[PDB]
Amino acid sequence: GTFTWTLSDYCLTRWMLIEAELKCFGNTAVAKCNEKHDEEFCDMLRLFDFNKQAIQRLKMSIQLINKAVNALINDQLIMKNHLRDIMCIPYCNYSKYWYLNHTTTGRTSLPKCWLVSNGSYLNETHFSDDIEQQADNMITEM
Amino acid sequence: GTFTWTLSDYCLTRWMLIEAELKCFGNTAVAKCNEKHDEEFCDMLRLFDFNKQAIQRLKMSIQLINKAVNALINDQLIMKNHLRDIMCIPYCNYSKYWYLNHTTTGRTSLPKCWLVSNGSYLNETHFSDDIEQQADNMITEM
Amino acid sequence: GTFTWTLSDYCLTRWMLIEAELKCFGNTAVAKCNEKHDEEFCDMLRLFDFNKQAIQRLKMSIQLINKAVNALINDQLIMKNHLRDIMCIPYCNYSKYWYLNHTTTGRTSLPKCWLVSNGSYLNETHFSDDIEQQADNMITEM
Amino acid sequence: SLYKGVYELQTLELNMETLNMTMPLSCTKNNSHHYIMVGNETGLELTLTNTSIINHKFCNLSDAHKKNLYDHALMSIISTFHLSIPNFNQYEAMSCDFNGGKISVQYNLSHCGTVANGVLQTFMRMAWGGSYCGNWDCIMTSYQYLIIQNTTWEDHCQFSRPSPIGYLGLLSQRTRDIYISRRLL
Amino acid sequence: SLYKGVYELQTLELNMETLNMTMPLSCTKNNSHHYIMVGNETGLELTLTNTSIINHKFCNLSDAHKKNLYDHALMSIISTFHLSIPNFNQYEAMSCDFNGGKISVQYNLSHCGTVANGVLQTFMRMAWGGSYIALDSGCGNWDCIMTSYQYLIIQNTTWEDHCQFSRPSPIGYLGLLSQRTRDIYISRRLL
Amino acid sequence: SLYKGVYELQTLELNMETLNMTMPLSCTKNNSHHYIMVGNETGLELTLTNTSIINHKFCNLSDAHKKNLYDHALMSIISTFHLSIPNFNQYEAMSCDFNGGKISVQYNLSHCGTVANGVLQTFMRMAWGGSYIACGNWDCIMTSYQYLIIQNTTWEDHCQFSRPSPIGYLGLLSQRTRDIYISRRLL
Ligand SMILES: *[C@@H]1O[C@H](CO)[C@@H](O[C@@H]2O[C@H](CO)[C@@H](O[C@@H]3O[C@H](CO[C@H]4O[C@H](CO)[C@@H](O)[C@H](O)[C@@H]4O)[C@@H](O)[C@H](O[C@H]4O[C@H](CO)[C@@H](O)[C@H](O)[C@@H]4O)[C@@H]3O)[C@H](O)[C@H]2NC(C)=O)[C@H](O)[C@H]1NC(C)=O
Ligand SMILES: *[C@@H]1O[C@H](CO[C@@H]2O[C@@H](C)[C@@H](O)[C@@H](O)[C@@H]2O)[C@@H](O[C@@H]2O[C@H](CO)[C@@H](O[C@@H]3O[C@H](CO[C@H]4O[C@H](CO)[C@@H](O)[C@H](O)[C@@H]4O)[C@@H](O)[C@H](O)[C@@H]3O)[C@H](O)[C@H]2NC(C)=O)[C@H](O)[C@H]1NC(C)=O
Ligand SMILES: *[C@@H]1O[C@H](CO[C@@H]2O[C@@H](C)[C@@H](O)[C@@H](O)[C@@H]2O)[C@@H](O[C@@H]2O[C@H](CO)[C@@H](O)[C@H](O)[C@H]2NC(C)=O)[C@H](O)[C@H]1NC(C)=O
Ligand SMILES: *[C@@H]1O[C@H](CO)[C@@H](O[C@@H]2O[C@H](CO)[C@@H](O)[C@H](O)[C@H]2NC(C)=O)[C@H](O)[C@H]1NC(C)=O
Ligand SMILES: *[C@@H]1O[C@H](CO)[C@@H](O[C@@H]2O[C@H](CO)[C@@H](O)[C@H](O)[C@H]2NC(C)=O)[C@H](O)[C@H]1NC(C)=O
Ligand SMILES: *[C@@H]1O[C@H](CO)[C@@H](O[C@@H]2O[C@H](CO)[C@@H](O)[C@H](O)[C@H]2NC(C)=O)[C@H](O)[C@H]1NC(C)=O
Ligand SMILES: *[C@@H]1O[C@H](CO)[C@@H](O[C@@H]2O[C@H](CO)[C@@H](O)[C@H](O)[C@H]2NC(C)=O)[C@H](O)[C@H]1NC(C)=O
Ligand SMILES: *[C@@H]1O[C@H](CO)[C@@H](O[C@@H]2O[C@H](CO)[C@@H](O)[C@H](O)[C@H]2NC(C)=O)[C@H](O)[C@H]1NC(C)=O
Ligand SMILES: *[C@@H]1O[C@H](CO)[C@@H](O)[C@H](O)[C@H]1NC(C)=O
Ligand SMILES: *[C@@H]1O[C@H](CO)[C@@H](O)[C@H](O)[C@H]1NC(C)=O
Ligand SMILES: *[C@@H]1O[C@H](CO)[C@@H](O)[C@H](O)[C@H]1NC(C)=O
Ligand SMILES: *[C@@H]1O[C@H](CO)[C@@H](O)[C@H](O)[C@H]1NC(C)=O
Ligand SMILES: *[C@@H]1O[C@H](CO)[C@@H](O)[C@H](O)[C@H]1NC(C)=O
Ligand SMILES: *[C@@H]1O[C@H](CO)[C@@H](O)[C@H](O)[C@H]1NC(C)=O
Ligand SMILES: *[C@@H]1O[C@H](CO)[C@@H](O)[C@H](O)[C@H]1NC(C)=O
Ligand SMILES: *[C@@H]1O[C@H](CO)[C@@H](O)[C@H](O)[C@H]1NC(C)=O
Ligand SMILES: *[C@@H]1O[C@H](CO)[C@@H](O)[C@H](O)[C@H]1NC(C)=O
Ligand SMILES: *[C@@H]1O[C@H](CO)[C@@H](O)[C@H](O)[C@H]1NC(C)=O
Ligand SMILES: *[C@@H]1O[C@H](CO)[C@@H](O)[C@H](O)[C@H]1NC(C)=O
Ligand SMILES: *[C@@H]1O[C@H](CO)[C@@H](O)[C@H](O)[C@H]1NC(C)=O
Ligand SMILES: *[C@@H]1O[C@H](CO)[C@@H](O)[C@H](O)[C@H]1NC(C)=O
Ligand SMILES: *[C@@H]1O[C@H](CO)[C@@H](O)[C@H](O)[C@H]1NC(C)=O
Ligand SMILES: *[C@@H]1O[C@H](CO)[C@@H](O)[C@H](O)[C@H]1NC(C)=O
Ligand SMILES: *[C@@H]1O[C@H](CO)[C@@H](O)[C@H](O)[C@H]1NC(C)=O
Ligand SMILES: *[C@@H]1O[C@H](CO)[C@@H](O)[C@H](O)[C@H]1NC(C)=O
Ligand SMILES: *[C@@H]1O[C@H](CO)[C@@H](O)[C@H](O)[C@H]1NC(C)=O
Ligand SMILES: *[C@@H]1O[C@H](CO)[C@@H](O)[C@H](O)[C@H]1NC(C)=O
Ligand SMILES: *[C@@H]1O[C@H](CO)[C@@H](O)[C@H](O)[C@H]1NC(C)=O
Ligand SMILES: *[C@@H]1O[C@H](CO)[C@@H](O)[C@H](O)[C@H]1NC(C)=O
Ligand SMILES: *[C@@H]1O[C@H](CO)[C@@H](O)[C@H](O)[C@H]1NC(C)=O
Ligand SMILES: *[C@@H]1O[C@H](CO)[C@@H](O)[C@H](O)[C@H]1NC(C)=O
Ligand SMILES: *[C@@H]1O[C@H](CO)[C@@H](O)[C@H](O)[C@H]1NC(C)=O
Repeated sequence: GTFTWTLSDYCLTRWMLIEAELKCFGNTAVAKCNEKHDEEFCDMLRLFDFNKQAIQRLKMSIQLINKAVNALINDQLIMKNHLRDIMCIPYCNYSKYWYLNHTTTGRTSLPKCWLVSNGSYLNETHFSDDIEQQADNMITEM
Repeated sequence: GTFTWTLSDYCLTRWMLIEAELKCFGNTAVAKCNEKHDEEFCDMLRLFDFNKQAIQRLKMSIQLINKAVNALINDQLIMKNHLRDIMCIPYCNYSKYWYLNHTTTGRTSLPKCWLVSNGSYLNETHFSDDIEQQADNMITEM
Repeated sequence: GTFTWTLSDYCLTRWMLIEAELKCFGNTAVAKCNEKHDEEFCDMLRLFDFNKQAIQRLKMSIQLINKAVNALINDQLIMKNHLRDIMCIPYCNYSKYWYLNHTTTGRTSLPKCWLVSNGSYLNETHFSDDIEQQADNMITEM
Repeated sequence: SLYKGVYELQTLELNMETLNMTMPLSCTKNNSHHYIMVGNETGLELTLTNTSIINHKFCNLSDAHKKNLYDHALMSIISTFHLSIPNFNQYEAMSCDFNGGKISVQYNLSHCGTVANGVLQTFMRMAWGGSYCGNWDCIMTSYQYLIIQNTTWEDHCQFSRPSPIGYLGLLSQRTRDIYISRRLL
Repeated sequence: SLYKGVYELQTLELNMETLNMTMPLSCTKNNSHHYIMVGNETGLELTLTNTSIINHKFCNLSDAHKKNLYDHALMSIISTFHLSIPNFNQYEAMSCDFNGGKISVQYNLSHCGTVANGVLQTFMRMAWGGSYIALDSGCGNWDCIMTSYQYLIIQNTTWEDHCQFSRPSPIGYLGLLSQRTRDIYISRRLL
Repeated sequence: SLYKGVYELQTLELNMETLNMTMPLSCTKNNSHHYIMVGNETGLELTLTNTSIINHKFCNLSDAHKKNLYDHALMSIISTFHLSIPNFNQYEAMSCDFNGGKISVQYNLSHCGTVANGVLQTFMRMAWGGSYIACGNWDCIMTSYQYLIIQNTTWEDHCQFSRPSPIGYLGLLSQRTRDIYISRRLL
């Protein structure tokens, strides 16, 4: 069973983040979440939207998320991150995320989760090739 | 699980609809069914497809469908629809569908299902915007 | 759910291949596995991937496979092929895989199953349509 | 009838009785009743009512398996129904009364958030059409008992159109939210 | 031969025997056995015989868990078999002996809608490549699976290179995990 | 972070306490003491200790269901945990204590491939952060602590060391019934 939850509004909210900012993302970048599966940021954003809808309009019980989890997040992504974790290969914290912001025109690519190994993140040197590939894709969008 | 089941080369039948006379779609119209993870129409054609093969190839019992559920249709779309049913927004009963055939040729948009509201079908005005987005995407495809 | 295992940098060897040696696929060709969901080659390379990452980097406990079966393959395609075998439609027992090659620069399609019909491998005359589809889709490189 | 340029709104609606052979199809009929048909021969009769057709609290389930006088698809459907309750803790709320293939199972439905909540939740997911908005922790339908029994098929439904989608919904989620009962499963 | 001139076909063939350590492999021999590897050394023996060897209708499964002499991965495979059986109602059929850590299970196969059809369906799904030889089922006859042999004996065994009819293949077992607890009858009110 | 002269990197650290009302949140204060806060309401508190709390082998769990005093969310999570063990084959390891809805469970841990391995293997997955400190091997692992106790406690700031997040618990939902041994001939 593949995830299906089409998000609703994506523009981030100050409460969601740890440092209160009016972070916001273009519709063109966020539209990739509907089709791509392996992404981490899209699944957390689906969970955040689900929490927003539930706390806002619906009147705590665990059965709701327990039945509706797989529409919001592909559990096998969490499985894959656990498999990465048991090996010494870096894994995804789901905590810190990175992206290339185009300051001039304002457009921005889909963020990816910053990897972690041995309790510390990789300071832009182990995975800079991934950032280069993302920048190449961003140039391809031009 | 995914929608691994394929569609036999596809054309709907008189007995399979009411007030319908051999309405049948183009190959490019159904081509996206091997890619889209949120479409109800593709699920329904897959369903009637495996059924057609079940009578016309296989030799009642419920073991076959219970085996085949997650190759055929992703279950979480149904959970999604039920989830939208409880949150009071329009949901989908998988009954009535809408589509746009070009006047001068048979190339046709992929149907998306009519939305229902409190046991009554939603008016055209509420999802006229969705139809406009569909038409915009269709002319972009041209 | 859906597959999420990433394919490590994916060229095979005689250690994991029966007759040929050092069959090595272009990165662009294997990149199709990230998007597509209903083909067997991606499942086989995911299998062989964590095979290498399990014999190395770790130290016959079957629990490791009893957890991540869905993250690492798509069982629904296996069950689809089993239903094909019951129906006696041509199926794929995940043994022999065909593709197109040309040595002017070495591009290659992502392989597809060589289907088996009579219990012996199906001759190319029967499925000439599908290989023709792959051939005239290959030319679309612009 | 042109919406945008040379594109016109046209609609098709699917037959669902054509899907009779393979899987169960669910209807509503009245406000209270809701119905299932396994093909064109037999089906299940999900009723809500004040009257209790069976009184004894026993459920000789293993004996019912032993005698094997039942129809396999029907008790498979009720097994999907019972397993798919979210949190079934009050074990005495059910009453089965299997005898000679009869499937006359009962569920008792008597601040909120009791077993009746989960029973009505699984009910409304089973027969999606016409189960009737903000209440999710406490459904609390006024009816006092739920009953499931086998029924010879006929034209039992004209109100709500048939559809398997509720049963395909409940087919998944068979073993989520269920509480542990035995120490070592 | 060559399609569009430039394109020429080439074929890829997989050696599944390398899959032994990571996950189990099933293969066929002698028309009745259908042996399966769990790892490098040991495995199960999925034999069909007329001759019974568990003459008693007892299992002592809980005592088998308590003693813990058995090997864990083998009984994991047995459980994956059992919970994957569709529509299992009778219990007096299956007779199992776990004494001394040996893994022995004897499904009694002795109108096709019975325990026999379910257990043979699960059987052929596990040993996918090369199980048509076992079944006199026909084409598309998923309703009624039948076999002349009257029993199905699962037995612990050493490996000794038993593949003689079909090659190693994990596909049946790997595809059979998702059917566990997918079609099971209730047995108690508070499960 | 000057990449291509045109782009810049901006990190995105997500607060995770916003998800408190909709699903459980996992924290790890000590190296050992995991915490599972469902909300401001009472939540689970997982500990590794050498000191016992049960000292009796009975787990009157069906009686606890009959009385029906436990909070439903806590019983849901503990059922999720107990079913999520990869390989449970010693009933003697578990030991419960239910009285007036109190949630109190003890797993006895005492060379490899035993109940302790599976129990602790599931234990590290309640939260990824703060657990591994308590790589070469994961299938065969053990820890010197002798008992795993599970209790209910009110919500205090038990998330000092590790960041709150629901990742582990959401991970375990699919795996709840993934690996169980048959214990009866007819399930
Ligand atoms: C998926 O489905 C395909 C197609 O069914 C399977 O592919 C075949 O599997 C069978 C399994 O038996 C293979 O059959 C064996 O092949 C051996 C090698 O072939 C040599 O000999 C033949 C003789 O005609 C030559 O044509 C060929 O070029 C080779 O030189 C044979 O040696 C086997 O028979 C003989 O050898 C054995 C072992 O010594 C003896 O026991 C026998 O008595 C006999 O002398 C046998 O024919 C077959 O080769 C595979 N390929 C084909 C032709 O399709 C896949 O295996 C299957 N995969 C899965 C996972 O299901
Ligand atoms: C494993 O065992 C099964 C079961 O056999 C029964 O149980 C065992 C324990 C013994 O008690 C048997 O006597 C029992 O029958 C065997 O399957 C049997 O296969 C045979 C054929 O191999 C089937 O024979 C039948 O023949 C019927 C017609 O009557 C026969 O006899 C008359 C009189 O001589 C003769 O004229 C006619 O031509 C036949 O030979 C026919 O109506 C029926 O449908 C069937 O074809 C028998 O019914 C099967 N049943 C059973 C229960 O076995 C397996 O063969 C055995 N394995 C092996 C390897 O032998
Ligand atoms: C299978 O178990 C039965 C039942 O024995 C009971 O359960 C056991 C786990 C253990 O606790 C026994 O003490 C219990 O009585 C066994 O049948 C018994 O066999 C013995 C020896 O012949 C006999 O004295 C008893 O009366 C029998 N009891 C019954 C109810 O038949 C049986 O032997 C066990 N099988 C194996 C292979 O161990
Ligand atoms: C990328 O950087 C631009 C430039 O700083 C950001 O634009 C700011 O957006 C915020 C709200 O998110 C406004 O308050 C600021 O005034 C904007 N600044 C300018 C100069 O226009 C943009 O938000 C950044 N995008 C992302 C996704 O982080
Ligand atoms: C499997 O073998 C059978 C028997 O040889 C084939 O059946 C015939 O195939 C021919 C091919 O020219 C057809 O013309 C006949 O109509 C078929 N007869 C029947 C009764 O089906 C069958 O085609 C083979 N399978 C294949 C090629 O996939
Ligand atoms: C289920 O099994 C129970 C086991 O106690 C049966 O209960 C007894 O049934 C007999 C039948 O002759 C009655 O005479 C007894 O009075 C019953 N026992 C008690 C304590 O009342 C029960 O009948 C079986 N059947 C059902 C439908 O529950
Ligand atoms: C079992 O499979 C392995 C591969 O998983 C086979 O290959 C050996 O694998 C080990 C590492 O696991 C290597 O060190 C050896 O060099 C490999 N040998 C060969 C010949 O490839 C192994 O041979 C298989 N075992 C059996 C008994 O067939
Ligand atoms: C639990 O999460 C809720 C939101 O889901 C938080 O409530 C917010 O609290 C902030 C505090 O500054 C207020 O500004 C917001 O208006 C509140 N939102 C709502 C919807 O009530 C709450 O603070 C969280 N509690 C904890 C302990 O983390
Ligand atoms: C991980 O960090 C710890 C901190 O104590 C250090 O001792 C250890 O060597 C590190 N491991 C690796 C592989 O870098
Ligand atoms: C990342 O940051 C650390 C902070 O101590 C610094 O020492 C290091 O040089 C930086 N770059 C790396 C690791 O590439
Ligand atoms: C094509 O449009 C015509 C316009 O008359 C309509 O009758 C028909 O239903 C349409 N067909 C499809 C397949 O959309
Ligand atoms: C909701 O249900 C009510 C029932 O009275 C109906 O009148 C109304 O049209 C429905 N839709 C909306 C959007 O309120
Ligand atoms: C579609 O909704 C309508 C509302 O009137 C209802 O009659 C019908 O049953 C629904 N279709 C289904 C459940 O297939
Ligand atoms: C929908 O709304 C429009 C508003 O103009 C109204 O004319 C129409 O009757 C409504 N109902 C329909 C189209 O069923
Ligand atoms: C295609 O053929 C060339 C011939 O040299 C070979 O090198 C290459 O590996 C082939 N492609 C694949 C995928 O094996
Ligand atoms: C396929 O069929 C053709 C035409 O009969 C035949 O010549 C050829 O040998 C067959 N096999 C292959 C591998 O092409
Ligand atoms: C029942 O199923 C058959 C075979 O698919 C179909 O032709 C027939 O129309 C169906 N009848 C009813 C009453 O649903
Ligand atoms: C339910 O259906 C029954 C059939 O006997 C009918 O008498 C009744 O009016 C319906 N409505 C209810 C109980 O509200
Ligand atoms: C149900 O449909 C089947 C199709 O095979 C037919 O044989 C049977 O007579 C039908 N039953 C009724 C009661 O119409
Ligand atoms: C239910 O099944 C029994 C046993 O086959 C049969 O006698 C009875 O007529 C069926 N219908 C009802 C309403 O009990
Ligand atoms: C249902 O439960 C109530 C108490 O909650 C009891 O009085 C009533 O008799 C029960 N009815 C049954 C089992 O039919
Ligand atoms: C092969 O099958 C025969 C008949 O069942 C049996 O006697 C023989 O022992 C078997 N041999 C092996 C080990 O395959
Ligand atoms: C595997 O099996 C072979 C033969 O039993 C044995 O020599 C070897 O030590 C075992 N271990 C490995 C990994 O090769
Ligand atoms: C399992 O099978 C082998 C061979 O049958 C036998 O040596 C052993 O006793 C059995 N159980 C154990 C303890 O391995
Ligand atoms: C298997 O079942 C048959 C059914 O006739 C019975 O006669 C036989 O004794 C049973 N055998 C065993 C070993 O349980
Ligand atoms: C564990 O937490 C307690 C307080 O709950 C504290 O006293 C102790 O130092 C912590 N760390 C340990 C035992 O390593
Ligand atoms: C937690 O929620 C409760 C219940 O709404 C509320 O009374 C309390 O103020 C909230 N915050 C806490 C305990 O920090
Ligand atoms: C745990 O088991 C060991 C087995 O020797 C025993 O000594 C210890 O007391 C047990 N713990 C409890 C709490 O029963
Ligand atoms: C559990 O139930 C048994 C039943 O015999 C009883 O003796 C024991 O005291 C109970 N234990 C607790 C802790 O209540
Ligand atoms: C995620 O990063 C935060 C940064 O403070 C750290 O505390 C936490 O342990 C990390 N979690 C994992 C699982 O690496
Ligand atoms: C607990 O007891 C074990 C067994 O002697 C010992 O290894 C350990 O250090 C003790 N203390 C703690 C805190 O686990
Ligand atoms: C656990 O819940 C019970 C419910 O009665 C409550 O009395 C008890 O105080 C809770 N435990 C703690 C440590 O707060």
